[PDB]
Amino acid sequence: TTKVEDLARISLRPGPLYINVDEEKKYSTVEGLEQGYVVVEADKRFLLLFSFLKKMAKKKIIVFFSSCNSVKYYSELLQYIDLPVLDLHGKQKQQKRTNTFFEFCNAKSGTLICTDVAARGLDIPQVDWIVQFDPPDDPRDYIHRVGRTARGNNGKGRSLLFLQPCELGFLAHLKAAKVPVVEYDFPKNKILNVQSQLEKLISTNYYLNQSAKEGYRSYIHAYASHSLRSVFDVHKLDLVKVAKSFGFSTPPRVDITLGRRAYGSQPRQGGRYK
Amino acid sequence: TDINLIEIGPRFVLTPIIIQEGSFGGPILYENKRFISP
Repeated sequence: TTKVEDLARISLRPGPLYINVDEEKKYSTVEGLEQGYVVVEADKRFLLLFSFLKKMAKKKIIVFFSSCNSVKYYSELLQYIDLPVLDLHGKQKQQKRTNTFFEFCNAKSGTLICTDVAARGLDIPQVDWIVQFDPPDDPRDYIHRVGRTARGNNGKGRSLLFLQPCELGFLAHLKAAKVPVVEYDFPKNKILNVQSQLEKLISTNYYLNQSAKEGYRSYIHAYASHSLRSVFDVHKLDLVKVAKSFGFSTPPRVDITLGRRAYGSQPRQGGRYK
Repeated sequence: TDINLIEIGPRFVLTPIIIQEGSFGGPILYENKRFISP
């Protein structure tokens, strides 16, 4: 862009070296797509995912989280709550991550959980479900490219997005981009309620308590630093409910944020301030 | 009748230092480049 050119002009020296590694055939067509969504309140969100991840067994599911810390926490959580998953977070060896992705790519079933920015540069295989549990970092890229990789080369998989009842303006954005939507509802009685076991586990296990706190802080901070602040605003988020989703009775302390001129005051013209 | 003067009070000397344009800031209009500070 012009701002990128301006930044390269102020930063780089007069003589640059311009290197082009980019595909020219970007298929960003706005009609051949179908994005499914499910409206779920915060305090039940993970529970719905857990129920989904226990009902869509014997299938291929990719789940996207906003942060690596929440991926690590949910990996340990699903290890204890007897649901087998595979994890791709940036605290492991690169070799471990490549072997795990290779094992997931050559399996009949199973689910892999990772970050959306971590799987942005990943050859996504044919999967039945692509689930966006957390808000997408790049909504345009998510919708177009992740929906195209979710539809697949063969029989059509589906791309589900988890929406709270305070981020529904995203649907209005999907109305403006002329993208067909599909609404998924769920019965309340078919949610596997493991909330009491989750809270007992968080209250008794020190490592899982630390991981839950780190994942909660990472989720809040990634939600705060969001490009679409109109759709995803931290100030509209109920912290008690989302901490209950993470498994807390009380929400741990986080920082959401992180007239007249003087009479007779003329602008400064000299002096040194450090 | 004429008048004579008898001195009353303050005998004091004012060395000019600076004259600014603003109320207590603003650009410098006059600067005395002779002043030797105590």
